Amino acid sequence: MEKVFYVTTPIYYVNAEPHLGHAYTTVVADFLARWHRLDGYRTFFLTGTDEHGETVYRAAQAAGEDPKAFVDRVSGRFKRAWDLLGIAYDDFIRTTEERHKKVVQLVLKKVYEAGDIYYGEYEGLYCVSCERFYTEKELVEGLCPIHGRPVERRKEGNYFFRMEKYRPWLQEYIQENPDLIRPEGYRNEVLAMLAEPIGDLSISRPKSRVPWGIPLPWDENHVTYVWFDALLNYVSALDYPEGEAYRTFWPHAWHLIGKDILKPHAVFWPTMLKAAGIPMYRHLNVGGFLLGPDGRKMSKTLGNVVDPFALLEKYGRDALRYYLLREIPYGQDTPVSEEALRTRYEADLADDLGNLVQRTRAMLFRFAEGRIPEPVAGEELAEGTGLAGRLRPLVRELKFHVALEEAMAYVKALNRYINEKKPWELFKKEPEEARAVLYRVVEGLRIASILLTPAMPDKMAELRRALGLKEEVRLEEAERWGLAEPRPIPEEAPVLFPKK
Ligand SMILES: [Zn+2]
Repeated sequence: MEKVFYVTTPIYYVNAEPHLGHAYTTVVADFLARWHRLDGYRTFFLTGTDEHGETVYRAAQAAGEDPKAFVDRVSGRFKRAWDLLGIAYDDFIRTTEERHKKVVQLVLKKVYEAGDIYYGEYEGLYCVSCERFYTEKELVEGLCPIHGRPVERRKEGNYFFRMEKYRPWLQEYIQENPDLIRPEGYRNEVLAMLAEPIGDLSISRPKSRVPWGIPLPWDENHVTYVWFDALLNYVSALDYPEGEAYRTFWPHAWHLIGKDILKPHAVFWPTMLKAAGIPMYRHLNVGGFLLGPDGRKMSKTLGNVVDPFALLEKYGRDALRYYLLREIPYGQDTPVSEEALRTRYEADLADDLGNLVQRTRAMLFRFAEGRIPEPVAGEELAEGTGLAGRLRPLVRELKFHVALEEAMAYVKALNRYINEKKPWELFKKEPEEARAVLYRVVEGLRIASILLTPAMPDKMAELRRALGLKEEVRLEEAERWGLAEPRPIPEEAPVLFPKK
């Protein structure tokens, strides 16, 4: 009905080792879900894993394992990583789930009965040890990328989807809906792909070739290959046809992806929705690469690999999240490093927030008898209550670094304030104007803490604790001045961001 928010992350290849890229996307998606939930939105945040295929199939066989047991296991790697990263999703869809198979075959049967699926031949370079086709680029020019041996021209029997049939509609749709593909740069990219034929989409492979996957409803000897399987997780987790979740959130779909999978989401996916009679999504929000310190693509060979779990282990979940959301402008290729995380940590977190909280707590005991002073007026500091209104569009328009930059500037402004008023210098003259200054610092800290909660849930809740404030919050509470209550602060509180 009213305010509704829905965000998804791609579903990751189940046998892929969770990395910085996976981590980044899921962290951003989570900031968005957390932000809107705080803003009174009915929210649905979905993530998951891509569990089918033959390469995954072979991997399970090597260890003498049943494919289903092997995926129940290696899919836990992403689940553990999201726990570690403090990701609060609403659902984790796995492509082996029955509710997923039912939607896949349901939509395939729809498109099939409409006449958009036909049987033909797929010829081309092929590897018999891989049992998979490749292109000039794919095969390491001259041989197989995985087996390192010459490829062989071959034809295979497959079922196709009349994708080219929907290009003119897609093209005009994106032209008419300029904000569909978010960072503009990627919109033009896509619009260029649509200027030229996109061809038809091969959607299956013989089960004798790929036994692991969802079978075609009209031909059980054929398995759904990639596209109509993984792509349908966005509607399948919502129980697509009759589920109320579908009626509720789909109209607001926000897909978060890396540019690496831009064609499947910006070209394939949309034609599929059209053909299935399912509304289009609202926004495709495309992220760029997180380059190594050298500013070059992260590659082991290159030696510029930044592990998010080592950084996480060393500086905490909240610190890694803030840096990621603060250091990178979504959509832009940006180099990451531990030293950059470190300096942001010591400065933004350890110094700007942690220290002011501890020195303000110390000054409370000394000059206000260890309790929040009676509420006063914010004066110069009152403008912080209009930040929630400034950050909303920034956030919704994918400007997380700028949003965090403005909230943290208010915090810098808070330090500036106390250091400028000098509450210790004020106690001698007027201890009232000494307490008023301190109350303005507390209230301002309360407000800023709410703003930073979606990026650092636990620590901001803890900060609230260290000052004796209401722990659980809402964004609206940050729009009114004077809500910090003059009660006693805890006699003891650890250091928010400990020295690393
Ligand atoms: Zn091969």
